[PDB]
Amino acid sequence: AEKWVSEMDKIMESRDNSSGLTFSIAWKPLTAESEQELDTKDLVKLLQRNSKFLNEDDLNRITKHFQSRIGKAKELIQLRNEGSTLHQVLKEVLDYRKWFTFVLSFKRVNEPKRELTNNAFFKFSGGEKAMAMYIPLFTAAYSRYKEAGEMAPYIISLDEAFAGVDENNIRDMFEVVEQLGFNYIMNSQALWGDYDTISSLSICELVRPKNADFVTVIRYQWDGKQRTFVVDDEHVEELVTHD
Amino acid sequence: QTQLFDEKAIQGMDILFHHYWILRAEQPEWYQLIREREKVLRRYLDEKFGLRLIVHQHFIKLEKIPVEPEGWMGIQDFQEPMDYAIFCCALAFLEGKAVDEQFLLSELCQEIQADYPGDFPLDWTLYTHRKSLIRAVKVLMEFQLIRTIDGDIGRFDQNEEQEVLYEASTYSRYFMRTYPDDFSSYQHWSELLKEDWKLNQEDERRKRVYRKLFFSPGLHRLDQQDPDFLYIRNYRNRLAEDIEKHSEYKLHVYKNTAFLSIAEPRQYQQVFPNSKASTDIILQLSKYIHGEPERFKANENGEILMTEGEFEQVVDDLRQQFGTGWAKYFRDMSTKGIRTELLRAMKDWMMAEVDSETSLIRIKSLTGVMTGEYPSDFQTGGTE
Amino acid sequence: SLERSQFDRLFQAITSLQNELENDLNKSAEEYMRIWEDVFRYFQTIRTSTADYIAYINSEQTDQRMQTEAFLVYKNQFTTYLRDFIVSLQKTSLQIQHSLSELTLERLQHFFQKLIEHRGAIPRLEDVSSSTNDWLTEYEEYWFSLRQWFLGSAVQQSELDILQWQTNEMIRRMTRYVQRIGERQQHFRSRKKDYLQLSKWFVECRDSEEAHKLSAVVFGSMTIQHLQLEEATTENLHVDTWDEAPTELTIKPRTVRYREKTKPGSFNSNEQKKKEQRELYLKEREQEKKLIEKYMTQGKITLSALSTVEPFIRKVLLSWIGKSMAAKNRMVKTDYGLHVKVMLDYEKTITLQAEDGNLLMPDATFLFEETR
Amino acid sequence: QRLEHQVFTWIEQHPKLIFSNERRQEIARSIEGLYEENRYEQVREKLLA
Amino acid sequence: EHMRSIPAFADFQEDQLHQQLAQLVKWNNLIARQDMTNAKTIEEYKKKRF
Amino acid sequence: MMTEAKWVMNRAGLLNFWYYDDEIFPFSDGKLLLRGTNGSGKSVTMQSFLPVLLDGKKSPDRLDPFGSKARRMEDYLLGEKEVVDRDERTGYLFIEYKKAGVERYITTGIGMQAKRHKGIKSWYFVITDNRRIGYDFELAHSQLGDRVPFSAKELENRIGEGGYVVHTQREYMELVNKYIFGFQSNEAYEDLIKLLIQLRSPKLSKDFKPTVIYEILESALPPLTDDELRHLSDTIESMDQTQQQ
Amino acid sequence: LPVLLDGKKSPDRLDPFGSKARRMEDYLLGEKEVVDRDERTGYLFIEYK
Ligand SMILES: Nc1ncnc2c1ncn2[C@@H]1O[C@H](COP(=O)(O)OP(=O)(O)O)[C@@H](O)[C@H]1O
Repeated sequence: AEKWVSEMDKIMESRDNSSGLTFSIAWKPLTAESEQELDTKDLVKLLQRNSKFLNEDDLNRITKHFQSRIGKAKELIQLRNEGSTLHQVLKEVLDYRKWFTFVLSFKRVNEPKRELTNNAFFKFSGGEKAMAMYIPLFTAAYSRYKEAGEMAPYIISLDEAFAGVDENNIRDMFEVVEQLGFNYIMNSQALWGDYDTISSLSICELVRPKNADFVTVIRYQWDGKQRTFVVDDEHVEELVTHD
Repeated sequence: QTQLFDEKAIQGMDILFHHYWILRAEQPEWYQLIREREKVLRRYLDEKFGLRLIVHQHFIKLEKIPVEPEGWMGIQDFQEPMDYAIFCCALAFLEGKAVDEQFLLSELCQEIQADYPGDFPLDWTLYTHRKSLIRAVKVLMEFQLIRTIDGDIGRFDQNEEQEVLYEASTYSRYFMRTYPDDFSSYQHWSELLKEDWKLNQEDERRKRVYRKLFFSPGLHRLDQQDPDFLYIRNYRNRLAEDIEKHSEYKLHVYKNTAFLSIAEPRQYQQVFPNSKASTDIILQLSKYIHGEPERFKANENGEILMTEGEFEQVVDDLRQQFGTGWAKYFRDMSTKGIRTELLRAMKDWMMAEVDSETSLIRIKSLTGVMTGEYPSDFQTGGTE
Repeated sequence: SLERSQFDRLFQAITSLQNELENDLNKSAEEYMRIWEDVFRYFQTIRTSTADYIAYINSEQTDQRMQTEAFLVYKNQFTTYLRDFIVSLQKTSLQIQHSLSELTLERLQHFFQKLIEHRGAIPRLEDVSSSTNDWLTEYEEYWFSLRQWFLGSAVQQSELDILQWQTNEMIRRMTRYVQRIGERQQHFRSRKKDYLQLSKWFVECRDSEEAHKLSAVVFGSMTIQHLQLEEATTENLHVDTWDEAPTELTIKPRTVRYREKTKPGSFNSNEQKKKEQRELYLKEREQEKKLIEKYMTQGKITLSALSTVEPFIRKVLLSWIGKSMAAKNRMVKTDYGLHVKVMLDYEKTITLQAEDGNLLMPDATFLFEETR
Repeated sequence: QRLEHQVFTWIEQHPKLIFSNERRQEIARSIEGLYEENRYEQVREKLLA
Repeated sequence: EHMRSIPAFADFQEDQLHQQLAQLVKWNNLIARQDMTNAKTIEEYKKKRF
Repeated sequence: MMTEAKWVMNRAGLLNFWYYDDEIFPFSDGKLLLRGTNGSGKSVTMQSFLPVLLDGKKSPDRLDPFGSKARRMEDYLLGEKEVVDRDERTGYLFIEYKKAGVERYITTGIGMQAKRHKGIKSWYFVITDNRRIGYDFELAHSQLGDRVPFSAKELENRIGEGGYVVHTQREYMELVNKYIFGFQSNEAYEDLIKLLIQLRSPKLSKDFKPTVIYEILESALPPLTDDELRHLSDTIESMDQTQQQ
Repeated sequence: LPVLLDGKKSPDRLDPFGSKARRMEDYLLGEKEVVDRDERTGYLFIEYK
């Protein structure tokens, strides 16, 4: 997970975004609720500790920490009357995603880095909001693929594509998706994909009014400037002949 | 942080009902699902039904004790009392074997023969006795009470010399529930029920109604003053709301019957209608009864009374009209055989009763819930 | 009895190898041969140890020994194996795996060549016809075997991982068997009298129905049954089912004369439906586009100019007005391919008239851009 | 099922014979109802047609 | 199995092995136990193995 | 050395699936954008294509946008009973990858048979001989006059020479990775698909604010699969049982 | 409505059923994250002719 976030941050820093803004993300360990336990931060430090520097003493400490965590699991079983099996309590105590937290950060031009809390986000303009929301997701889905081979097609699937982005700025989101080089299947109620940043795109329109049992597909095409219809070569021949 | 009855709890309740028990070694997903909500399930079952949910290391089991036993409830793979006798004797034998102990089929046959309590000895030279033993062993193996070290029991049908090596599995210990007193002091099964309900004096009526609803396909009005049906009438709305909240079912109420319907039955469930051909004739008979209200005017209790002759005449009329579309199994069989088969089917679903004394047929109001017909285009096809 | 220093020795050998590889072949060949000799002597020691130990764990001797006290002997031997062997494996495998991750063939081939030098220095009187490249390949395959043993491969689980997982599986098995011994010893409170009583009861049953009833009372209902219905159609407590409206089903006649299927079924390929639907939908779109065009004046629409308007156009205009204020650029998009810009003047009592009602609203202007 | 396979392997080996989709349905159903509805005569009669 | 592994005795048989093993237990080279605890086939159950 | 020539998705089919009868959506340079009035299938189609065809897992959670258990795969395959008067079907889904700048096509698709609330089979396949469904290959022969989608054995026979047919989701996922994506491990592929599933969840459109991103990412990380914990939980439960006994 | 009909501002009058999901204080202030406010003074008034 740390390697994934590191690659994601490297990619987010290694570009320039049309909104005049740059983002960076980090995955940091949290502090435990109280000192009435072996603080989870110590255990996380030991786990992240480089293998080269590991030693029998650190191994003993880690084993001790895990023993304490399992003792806490049994204690929680007894204290929580929910009657949940020990398996659930273990899966909860040892779930590492709870130990770490994400922290998004943005850096306006020639200004200090800041953490992106909700309140700060709302002060943003529309394009800034869209960039901040849809760069981390796209950059994550792009970082995952970097683990993959060179044959892999970078696929994504967006549902209710970009709903919320002010109608004017969707252009920039499509610009970003174009730059990264994704192949995607996106669906929308009003999106037409006639934005000049889209080099080429295929639009299909579905129609079945309320209860009809057949879906009618009206296949369009796009080339960056105009949206023609599509008539398939074999289907052109058949239509000419079928009259 | 507290538990709530949710999708997982509903799923667990259905799994508990529609199986005898859930084994960890074979149903780990279901066992895990049931256990997590086991607190809520125990609370709900105790408050409303009164059933004892047994949660153990190796299995989870809901001791489904019925309000009034009905034919369909019993182990269906068995067809004669002798099969039940051999099953019980085999269990008694397994009590003598330690866990994972291995015994040969011949030893089991010998012990069953020795213990078999009837006046008439159990003999293996016959075909029928061997078939009964094979059915008993198959049901045993179904519950994983005994595992099979390689061999073949099916050959026992036609080769009494067949041999097999069996293994007593741990579940044999826990199969049968516990009984109140020294169980031997009891003289007839009816005495068991009087005990199992001696523990549920508190709100016996609500548990009674819930058990009848959830277990039986339907709940028939005994008479004009049946207390269970009066209870349901008084609390129709909250009963429906609670049942919808806690399970997939939805309650129905009529003047002479009440039952739970299910909208989307999952794979493991049993429901009516189904594939078996006898249901088709049941639906057709229901429609035929709907079509002559004056001739088959139901009495006040919702029953329709017909004698074997009248029922056979009705079945003949059905064979005349819709018989062209019946399954070839019934199309080739005489009227009386069809009457017997149809009446067995309708008995299983508590659709009708055969009067013990007068041989009079009582068709219960539950039959009229559903009616079926062929598509009109085939019926016109049947005319051609 | 294994030696707890096995992996300690191998780790020391690999540590010296790392130390020298950091010095980058700036030392004699004999040192390299000695280092390699120590490394692979210890590794082969560990390989024999793991082979024997995994054979012990898998032993059918264990499998038959479960049924006795001898399992206790097996338990003691197994716990000794864990305490001496696997604990060292766990303490030292991580560092070993790291070091092996560092040292690939690339970091080693010069060291291989100097090993080859020392090999030539040895007056081997054996059948040494294998070329120096054969010695290089032997050493490379040896080191690749070590790397596979610890780090594994992208296609196979490492030897270390398989060993560890089998060890965990065996530990669960042994603990569960001790649980089973407890169960075997405790529970024995036989029920035989109950079962024989039950058989006596069953044989007294006259027919199958009575026996099934008895089984339900004794063991408990093996299942439940219910009616399938799509909706809670009725609500009337006072009407008998016969007099109520029944639920109608379509019985499939059980003759191929009509239909019966087990193998994959057919579909209709209803292209004519789709053609009709497409043509109708596009005709509606075109007609709406024309109705909008009908009022176009010099490339724009100004409401005050409109005399009387189609109600549909009124609704479209209201939709545009509402949407426009949402976008800061006051640009709008339409399914007709027409970008539309909306400018609003709001000081006006202007009427937009149609067959139904006279709508008073603030005046607007609609420009349409060149989609070309 | 094997007989159906053979019949429709006999058709597809003789390309000069034009079995429309409707006639293929007719033959399919007539085979489907062998000895329950119609003897073989209704199948080979259509092939001969 | 071990006897069959060696090339010289690769063709070994169970009967000769039993003759030699009974001979050995006569010489007290071995401690003999009867295998009544588990089985894998009917014949194995019936056999009073060791 | 050169770089490999990237794959691109240009085609996406259905065959007797849902209310779709025989449709094939083309992609312009790997991109596609469905649209239509709500209730028309703009969501069901995409859910059917992605990520189902990437791994083949069809459990309700994958189809379900909320992550709830609303609808099973069968329900999509057969369609609402109130609309289509059928209770048995065989549907085919497939995607057709093309290597950019070259004329080689690799197909991957799922085959399902469902009988309304009676149990759903499934078989997956992958074609590698450069045949394209609809130009030199077909899934439903016209024999018998109607159109019948191929059954498992017939599909294996026709494909068998040029491609693989498998009957387990694991094998299909390994095949797809091996050919198209070439991940150096199965785990990374699974995490990629988890992130793709998260992107396709609707909390973004409504609660448009950063803390949604934290939930999306946090849900993307792969947790401890129950198998790894199983040894520990089983062993500890057995030991505590022994103590209580 | 019905707030200015009587003046009862309790959550039961605001929620379409009576739940405590939303309260008059937040309606005055506006949600916490969307705005930086923590104090405010407001008015609601209907006019009759
Ligand atoms: N099993 C089902 N249960 C209920 N509705 C279903 C089911 N299967 C399909 N539907 C239909 O799927 C149609 C399309 O749903 P969907 O495409 O997800 O909505 P939208 O296009 O607005 O995103 C709906 O009209 C719905 O009725």
